[PDB]
Amino acid sequence: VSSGRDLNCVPEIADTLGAVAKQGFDFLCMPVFHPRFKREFIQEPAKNRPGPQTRSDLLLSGRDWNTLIVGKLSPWIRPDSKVEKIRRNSEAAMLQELNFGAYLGLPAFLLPLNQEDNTNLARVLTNHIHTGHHSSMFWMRVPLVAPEDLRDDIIENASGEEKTWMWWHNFRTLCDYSKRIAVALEIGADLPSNHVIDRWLGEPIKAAILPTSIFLTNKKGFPVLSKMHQRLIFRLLKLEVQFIITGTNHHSEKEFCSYLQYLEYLSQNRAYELFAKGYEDYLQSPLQPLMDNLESQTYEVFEKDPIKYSQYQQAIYKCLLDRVPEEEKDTNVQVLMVLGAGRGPLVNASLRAAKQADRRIKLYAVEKNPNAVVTLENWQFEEWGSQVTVVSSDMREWVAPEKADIIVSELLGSFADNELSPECLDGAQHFLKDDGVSIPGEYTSFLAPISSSKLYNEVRACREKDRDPEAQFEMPYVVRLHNFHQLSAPQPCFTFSHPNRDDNNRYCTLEFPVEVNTVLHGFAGYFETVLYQDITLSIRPETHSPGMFSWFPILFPIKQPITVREGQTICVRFWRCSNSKKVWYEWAVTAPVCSAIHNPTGRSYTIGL
Amino acid sequence: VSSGRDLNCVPEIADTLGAVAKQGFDFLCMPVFHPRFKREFIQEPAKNRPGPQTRSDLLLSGRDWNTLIVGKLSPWIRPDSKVEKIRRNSEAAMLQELNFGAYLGLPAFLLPLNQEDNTNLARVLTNHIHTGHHSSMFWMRVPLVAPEDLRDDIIENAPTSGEEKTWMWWHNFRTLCDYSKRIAVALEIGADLPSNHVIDRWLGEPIKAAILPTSIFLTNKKGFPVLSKMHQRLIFRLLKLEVQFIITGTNHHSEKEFCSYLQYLEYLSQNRNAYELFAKGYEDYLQSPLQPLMDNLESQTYEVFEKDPIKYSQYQQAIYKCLLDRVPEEEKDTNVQVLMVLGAGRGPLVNASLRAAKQADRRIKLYAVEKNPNAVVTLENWQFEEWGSQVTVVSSDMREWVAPEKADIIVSELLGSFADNELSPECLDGAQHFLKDDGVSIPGEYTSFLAPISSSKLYNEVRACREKDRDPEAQFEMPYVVRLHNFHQLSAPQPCFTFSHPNDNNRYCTLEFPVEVNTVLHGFAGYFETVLYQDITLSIRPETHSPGMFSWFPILFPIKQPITVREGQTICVRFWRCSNSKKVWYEWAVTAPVCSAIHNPTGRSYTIGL
Amino acid sequence: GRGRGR
Amino acid sequence: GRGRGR
Amino acid sequence: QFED
Amino acid sequence: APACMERQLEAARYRSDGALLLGASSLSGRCWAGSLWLFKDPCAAPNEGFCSAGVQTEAGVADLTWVGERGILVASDSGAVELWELDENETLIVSKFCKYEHDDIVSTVSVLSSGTQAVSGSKDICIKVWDLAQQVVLSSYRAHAAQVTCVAASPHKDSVFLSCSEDNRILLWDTRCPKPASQIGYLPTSLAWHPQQSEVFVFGDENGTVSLVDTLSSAVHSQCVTGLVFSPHSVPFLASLSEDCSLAVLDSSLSELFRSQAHRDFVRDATWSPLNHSLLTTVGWDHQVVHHVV
Ligand SMILES: Nc1ncnc2c1ncn2[C@@H]1O[C@H](CO)[C@@H](O)[C@H]1O
Ligand SMILES: Nc1ncnc2c1ncn2[C@@H]1O[C@H](CO)[C@@H](O)[C@H]1O
Repeated sequence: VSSGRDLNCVPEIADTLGAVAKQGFDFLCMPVFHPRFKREFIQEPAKNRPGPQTRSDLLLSGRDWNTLIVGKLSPWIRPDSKVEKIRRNSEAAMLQELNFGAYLGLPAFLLPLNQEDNTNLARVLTNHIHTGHHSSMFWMRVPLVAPEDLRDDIIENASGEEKTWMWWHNFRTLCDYSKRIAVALEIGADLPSNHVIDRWLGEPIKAAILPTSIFLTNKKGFPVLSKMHQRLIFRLLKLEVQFIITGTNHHSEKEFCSYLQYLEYLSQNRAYELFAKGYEDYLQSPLQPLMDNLESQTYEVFEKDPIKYSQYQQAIYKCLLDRVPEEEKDTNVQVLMVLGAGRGPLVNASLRAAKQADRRIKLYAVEKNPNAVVTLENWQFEEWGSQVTVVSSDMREWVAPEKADIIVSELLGSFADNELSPECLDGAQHFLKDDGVSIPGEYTSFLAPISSSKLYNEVRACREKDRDPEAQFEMPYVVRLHNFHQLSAPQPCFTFSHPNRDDNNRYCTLEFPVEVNTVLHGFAGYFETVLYQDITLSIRPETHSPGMFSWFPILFPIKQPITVREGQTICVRFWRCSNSKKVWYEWAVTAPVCSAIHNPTGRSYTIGL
Repeated sequence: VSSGRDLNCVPEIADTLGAVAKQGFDFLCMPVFHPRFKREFIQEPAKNRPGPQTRSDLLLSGRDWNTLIVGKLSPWIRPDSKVEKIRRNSEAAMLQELNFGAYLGLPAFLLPLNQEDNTNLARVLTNHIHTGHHSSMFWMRVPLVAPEDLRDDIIENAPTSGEEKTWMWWHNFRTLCDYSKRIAVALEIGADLPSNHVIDRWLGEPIKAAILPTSIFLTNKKGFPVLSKMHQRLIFRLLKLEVQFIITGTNHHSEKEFCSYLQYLEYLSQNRNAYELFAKGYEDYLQSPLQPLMDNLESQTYEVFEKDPIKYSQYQQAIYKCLLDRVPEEEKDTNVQVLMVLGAGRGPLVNASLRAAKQADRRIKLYAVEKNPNAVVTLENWQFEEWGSQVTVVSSDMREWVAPEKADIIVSELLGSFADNELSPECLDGAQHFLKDDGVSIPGEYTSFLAPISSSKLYNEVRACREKDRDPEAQFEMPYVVRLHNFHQLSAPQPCFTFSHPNDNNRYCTLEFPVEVNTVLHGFAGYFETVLYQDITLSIRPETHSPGMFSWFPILFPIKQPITVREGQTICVRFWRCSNSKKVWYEWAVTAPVCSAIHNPTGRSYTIGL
Repeated sequence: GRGRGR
Repeated sequence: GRGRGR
Repeated sequence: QFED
Repeated sequence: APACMERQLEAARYRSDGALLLGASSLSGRCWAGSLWLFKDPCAAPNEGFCSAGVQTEAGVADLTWVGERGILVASDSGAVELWELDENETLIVSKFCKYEHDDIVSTVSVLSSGTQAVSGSKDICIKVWDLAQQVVLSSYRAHAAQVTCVAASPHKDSVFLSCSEDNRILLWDTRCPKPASQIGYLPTSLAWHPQQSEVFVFGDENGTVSLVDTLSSAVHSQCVTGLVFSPHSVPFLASLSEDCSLAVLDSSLSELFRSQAHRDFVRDATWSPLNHSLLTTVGWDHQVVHHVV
């Protein structure tokens, strides 16, 4: 855990950094100007106030300023005041403080969102961002609960929980979803419901702000947190936010190291996650193994998965037990064709499956990649021998010497058919015996609507020259989605079964009942596949095969985000389209508000046949 | 030094890689297919040859392939053969070998440029680069001296552009391939070296490796590999570029092991200033020229200014000399010299003025004008804590400030890499009305210098500076502050623009550069010299460079299309310093030997904001 | 690249 | 940034 | 110390 | 004798006994080594079990030749010129020297007419004349511009030999001269001296044309003429090998008498039987030793 101390009083700054680093904090949120030093910018004599306006640069080194200090905007700066003089002084002072922080090169700046209307603050911030070159992040300091909702019931004659999120949403929408504007969330004593926290966790939260007043004390007098607070801390610790501790020491008998020590205690109290580490919210282009040739280092991460090939070997083992009785155990030889044999792993899985099933197989390893044919043929010379026949041909062009009993393939993508498993297996179906088996015999794709401001900003950041400016929103992305909110349960899109003894063009309509209020940002695509009868591989988040990491989910973005209310069903439509030369997907949201069909004619993304 | 071993015989890849890394090499240049295993691709029966074509990719780890192996094209592959069958087979086999190297994830691939016509080689490589995704670099293996010029004179009836031949081969190859980032040079150094200007053209090229046969090594009195002094001088020049040295051939000094050829190169690497230490990490790295007038600099930008002690030593010496000149020793204790430091920064030039007046034992009343409101904070904390009433800190622009009195000396620090690209003339023009009629400006004068350069790497860096949402060729119409390192300078610098203070700042200069080599012009490098006071000067011109003074890198003005120049052909360039009330910019155009367009018309790609 | 992505 | 460059 |  | 030998048979030479010498190399797979084999029963080739002698080399066998009766002079891929010698029993092939003097693959090797000096051409462009008795190099000649394809020693004059190269040069060499090479005015790929005529040699180029030169032409093949071997008859036939996987036997006017397509890969070496002058043994990269009747 990495954490900081928010101080509003820094009498001398080097002493304060010393006293803050001794007690374990990693940065310090401090005001660059004096919080009570109101400046005047328009009227004399106070406009011409002499002397320095703030502290010198030279009190800390450049590395100290760039790494250790998070600036704060002064509390009197009120750019959305109803008084025009206060409003203009606050615009000028906000610009002065932001420019001084840019000059100091602070890594972050902390600005407050403590009311509904922050339009002028948004304009001054978005004009600072587009002026000059600077690299500060802007952590907008927004609470979980509005300050007028957690006040005591003391006054005798005087959107409830979705309120401050709408403050933040309006702010980040006025600033046009800037990459440099994020959230510093204040966690008070009164936590909101669970679905409010999910929207909050789908946002750009770089910091969490924990007052020392929300800490409750134990029998020994230390600061601890309630179980609901601890659960919120664990969810935030999954996002790797930093924790800012504000307020005074409410447990005076101890010292201020105790709050931080409790946070580290919860930090230590907190294979797919290890593999996916470093790839979270990192967009990738989906593989196209039919139109491109894969590097050996691409095949290595395939063969790094033991669960998928163990499941394939189990499916082949059960199929070989079914197709050959114990009486015909030796005089019956089953023809297997591994289609797209890769560098070996399905051929080895088939050999092991026939070895543990105690059945005889004649195996063909078909592979179009000549560079993988090199390693397949070295395997064949060195290990496999005459049992395996290595074919350097496309399965759709190959002329088989004899028909097959089982054809086994691994041509499934993250959305189960974006790597042309239907077309390839339909081409390879003619050398299958009339009672032959295809492994996998079944696969379905699943879609769920998601919200993620970070994923949307990465998709925008994928905008490239020499290209349509919104082609990036018409491409699926293989992404280990991490900082997102899923709006509804997944629901099956497309189903393909092999062999097909009957058109791979598909049209699906999916209605997702959204029981909460959200802002739809895209769709996540998963898949399930039945290899043989009860052997399945799934990346669906409720049926996910444990320990399997060969497939990250697919993201289908949408060009503009769609604001969704509670009780509003999201109706989306997906097409699997094709021609003689290429296959693509088209999608469109039709309810609650329509969007354009994304990727028409495959103009931004096709899969090459 | 990083060094590799070129082997054309690898009987076992793990054993050979172990033995190569045992004796100190960092990579191994090896054939991925057997060099003699000629494959057929069109005609039966040899088209349908069975078995693996090459050895497996499972013999080394993936990181071993990605870091330790440089692949070689097979010697029989001649994609430019005059026989069509050989040409087609060699195109197909070139593609197969390149694709297998991409499949292996090799970091580099060696291809040979051993003949004049390599157009089909260039086409197959250009088509490989634009197909699929792969990251391998392509090291065109080109000799320093053509193979037909190295042969012995032992043919009785065939007795033996001579030196500029293989560079012409490389130039044609990389011009066909459109100056790819992924295509570089592996230079073969032979027994007989060419002239010194041939070696300069090569040194301005993307050389990523140098190939040293063991046959160019001489022998000691103790019997060890060594190289001649002309070879050692070539090695020392190539060590500046941080190339990798590839040892080819067999052990021609059989008494001692093959480690000795490597040990001599390690010896020479361990036997080759502060500017070079400051400039590391910044060579051939384009960055934008600073514009302090219309951009407020950060504090870390000012920190690297204050990190140069030679510039401020010179400013303090100039103020010292001026203070002695303007105040006689008899009038020492009663004459107050009103100094004005214009653009005072965060302090260092005011500190130089104060130290100068202390060592001159003279009385000064200093004004520190600065428009940056965030550096005024630093200046005013300086004044409160140290300077006191001697220094008056003004938060104004020198051009609009109303002074309470006139100055004896105005001191400014507004010089860029090209001496006027930061509007020092325009700023000091508006700061003359509060200068006394006998008043002095420091710097007194400054001149900019230009020299024609050649650099393929700089040209590719400028192309890589293309941005979306702008003119697709505007990157060639901006100057770049660059520690230009991998370049060839075609002629001596000549003075471009001169400004003198106190004084139209629009200028027009025509410069004719005599050329004694046969190069391709890529841009003009601009320097400056400034006279602060009488004999106190600051210069970044590479002949009169102030020692250890790293405040300024050279400026670079590119041209959109490279201009091929031959010997005895002067390059005539014309520079304009243009301006209006709002902006100032530069325009340039080469007019000889081949005209180019005027670069940056109306400041459409680059202006300096007033 | 991991998870069937480049 | 160094040498009067950003 | 860390006990709830 | 190793258990199995490599698929690519590179050379095959008959000695005066009629025994066959096979030189093979592995050009694919994990190990690119080579091997020597002596088959005193030449019809049992290429079966490794029924071999008189056999040895494994460190690298491939680019070429070989007989140095008299007991000596095999190998050109290696490692730059090495090797001299192996058969033991007195003829059951072992033992190494006499292995000298690394070429910087690249020794493309070709030949033995000068005295039988005590050899000549080797490499992909390194120099041509080295070797004293086999002293196991040194007498001379090194960087005279071509590209890699040397074939060197062919004269059967009559010891100092004289021929060398073609990829720079489109056929040079006639007299080692006694102060300037030895002489330009004998498509790339020449194979050379052969006429066994009876002193100043007549034949050479085949890379387009398939075999041409006779006095120190005649025929489009014998469709691809690179790899080898050219003369029959031991008083008036000799010429055995032409090529990369289009065919053998052609020609008469004294370069007109075709025999043609064989028994090989399914490149045909590398041909040798005429000394015992049976009508028998022509050719080996190829398809691991096939074919004995033809002309
Ligand atoms: N039509 C095809 N024929 C043969 N192999 C294929 C085909 N399509 C994909 N593959 C291979 O299938 C494997 C898994 O996608 C990869 O090795 C890929 O090259
Ligand atoms: N017109 C100007 N008036 C005052 N200071 C200036 C002016 N132009 C540039 N400067 C300052 O000069 C310095 C240039 O190194 C910077 O401190 C910059 O802020």
